[PDB]
Amino acid sequence: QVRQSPQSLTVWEGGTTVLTCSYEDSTFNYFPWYQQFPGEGPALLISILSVSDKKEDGRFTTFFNKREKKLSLHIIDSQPGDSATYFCAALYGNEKITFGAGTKLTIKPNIQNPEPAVYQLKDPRSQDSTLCLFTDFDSQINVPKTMESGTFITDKCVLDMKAMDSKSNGAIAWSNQTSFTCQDIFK
Amino acid sequence: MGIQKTPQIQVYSRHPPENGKPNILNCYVTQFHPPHIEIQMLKNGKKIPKVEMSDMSFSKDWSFYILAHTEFTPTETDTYACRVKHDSMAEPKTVYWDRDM
Amino acid sequence: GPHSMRYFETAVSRPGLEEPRYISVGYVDNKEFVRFDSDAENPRYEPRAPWMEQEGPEYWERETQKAKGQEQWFRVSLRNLLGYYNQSAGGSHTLQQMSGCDLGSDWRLLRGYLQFAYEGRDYIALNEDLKTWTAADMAAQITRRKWEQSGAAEHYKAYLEGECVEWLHRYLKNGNATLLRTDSPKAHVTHHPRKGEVTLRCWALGFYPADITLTWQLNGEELTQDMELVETRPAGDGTFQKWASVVVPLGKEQNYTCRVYHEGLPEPLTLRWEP
Amino acid sequence: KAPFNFATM
Amino acid sequence: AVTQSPRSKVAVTGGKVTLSCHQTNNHDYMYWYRQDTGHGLRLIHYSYVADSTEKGDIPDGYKASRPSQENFSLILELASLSQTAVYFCASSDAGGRNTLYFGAGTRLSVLEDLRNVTPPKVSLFEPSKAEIANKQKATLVCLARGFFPDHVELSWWVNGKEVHSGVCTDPQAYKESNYSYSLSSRLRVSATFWHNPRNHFRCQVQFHGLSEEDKWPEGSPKPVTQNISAEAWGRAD
Repeated sequence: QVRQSPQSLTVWEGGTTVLTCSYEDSTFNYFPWYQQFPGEGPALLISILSVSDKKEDGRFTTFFNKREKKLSLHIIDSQPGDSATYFCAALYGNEKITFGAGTKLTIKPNIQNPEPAVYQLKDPRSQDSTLCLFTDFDSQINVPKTMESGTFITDKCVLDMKAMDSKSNGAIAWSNQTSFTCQDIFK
Repeated sequence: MGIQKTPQIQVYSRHPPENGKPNILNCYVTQFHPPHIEIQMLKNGKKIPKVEMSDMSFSKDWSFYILAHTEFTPTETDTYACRVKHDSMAEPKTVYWDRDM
Repeated sequence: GPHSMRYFETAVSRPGLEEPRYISVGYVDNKEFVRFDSDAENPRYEPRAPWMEQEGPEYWERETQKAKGQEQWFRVSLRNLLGYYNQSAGGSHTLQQMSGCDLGSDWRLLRGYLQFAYEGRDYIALNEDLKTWTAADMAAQITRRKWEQSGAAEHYKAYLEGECVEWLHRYLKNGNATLLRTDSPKAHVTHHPRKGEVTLRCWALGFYPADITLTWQLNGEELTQDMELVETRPAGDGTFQKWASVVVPLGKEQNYTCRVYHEGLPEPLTLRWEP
Repeated sequence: KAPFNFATM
Repeated sequence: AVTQSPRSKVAVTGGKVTLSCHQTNNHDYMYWYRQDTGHGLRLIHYSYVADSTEKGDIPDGYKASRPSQENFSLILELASLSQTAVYFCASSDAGGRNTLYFGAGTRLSVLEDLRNVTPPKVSLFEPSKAEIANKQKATLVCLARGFFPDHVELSWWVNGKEVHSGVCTDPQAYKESNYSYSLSSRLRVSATFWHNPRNHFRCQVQFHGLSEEDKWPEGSPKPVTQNISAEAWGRAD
């Protein structure tokens, strides 16, 4: 009854996020969106009645389209702290809420000045334990996946040292091999 | 809050009354609050068993109204009445059927 | 002329184990057209005028579900009021609501209504702006603040300007022929000695709808003194009855005339005592 | 169609 | 407020589970929803008034109890593998369109054999000298390995205070084998911050495992819910 796609979406930091939903029951007349951060419960974000076209609250706008039975949520100047699962929802009258399946949104920076590098790091509390850090690489490059038993490569993870302007893509690799150089594994 | 209203009661027949001809006796009770009310129809002071109650409704002044009715056959000998108990009144009110009203 | 829709709802708490009694009645142009009663064997909204038979089962199921939600809303609201007024546990208390719209013949909303009473006294009401509230007493100020905070008026406004209007229009189209139906009053005057004075009583019987006016006059002037009117009353068969009386001098009875005004008549009736 | 109340009293 | 207990539960198949919810909203309506891999909010059971309950959309395998206005519990008499999910309680006022106020969620994993429940080894890898000299930055990497099931929360603490700036934690645990997950995170600081020996760095992994509800025999450590940390001081080296 409430159809929400895609399952997950990435959009660039500063861009406008567009999330859409459709519904079957043309009598639905109240449409609340809920936002759910990782590790937390959903909470009401913004809502709109079918008498209105839009509702605006800060950077968030919901638009309602009765003819096409469509709702959307626009987020201007999308920023990392908007990373969350967004649920559209719908109900008629005082009937119980119906929620969509939710879209997981990730806001990432497209890094300006990449300087990729690969480093080996040691665990000092170990005899011989090391891992590989691939850091400061371009936001469009695919992180390679393991072509090998007993070696593991993580997905791109973006951090932001908010001290000043120091956003950086990173990935980690480690293994149970006793002969894995870090220059091999990331090329 | 709270504002009580005393029931206004009319007892009358559906059709013009004729001794020996079957008819319907009505007890129309209006303008009361609260809605809790007890209504009996009486023949010679004795409760009539088969009395039907309409659905209750309320007016734009919030006051309630309802109709009680029973089949009856008027006669020269028998008295008919409607008796009502409601918290607005210290005692029940009995209204006798007057065939001219 | 205008048209109207109203829903009149009552919840009455009961001191024992039972939940409150909840009743909702819908009216179009003052004619009852739907009813829900929580005490019914099968509590559901039911049609009360033949033209509501145009609605499918979805209508009745979803309206019934709406009533079940209202029932809970009234239950909680009654309990909250009990606290606000510091009332004891084992009494019975009444909360009522009137809601609806008045619509012109151009289908424009003329006025929306959303108001409540508790124990027979006005409690809170939505103002004509459909934006602000008038609260009658201390308890109602609590309610008012809660509803201001939650934005309840915006939601009521949407119902009154959207759904109320649109559904009224649908009901009037489906119900047109039935809504225009009339039964004309049958009228007569009776004579009742009272001291050289007599009561003349002008009867109007078997009429529909209930709206009617009876007047007495003498020598072309409408009377007000010595006059008695009964409230218009149901005959029980769908028609109504009324009478109006005047006290007059013995020997002058024939000088008095009764006029009966009713929409069913091609013109008003004029009658006299005719022994 | 009937009204439906929002916040309780 | 709406608060759920426990935060996480690990149960055996065929075991009994009760999830608890307590609200201070004085709300008449309470609800239990199911969420699966972060999607959906499917209503299991709800309640319109203290001391009664109503079936929701997906009641099968669950029962509910509403013993008071403030409390609503979800009961699984014979936990199945299919009931592994995250559960959210909510409250609302009676009437129409009243906002749902949710708790923070309970993650449930149902396992065939609780002997597989294992806390992580937590290892802190110190920054590369090459990164420090070439970029004047220092990335610390925390690796949690060998844990099951994947009820972990990783946090970084610098000088006794939780930090979010300069951190990226894997959003999902990496499954290494059937009963072994791994998770990584990194914290990046300036080279001068890393080179100050007054600075203290700690990676904390909150593992949710067994609880006091579980009996455990004499033989081995009980794999209970616990914090496990690895730490490093800055160094002028």
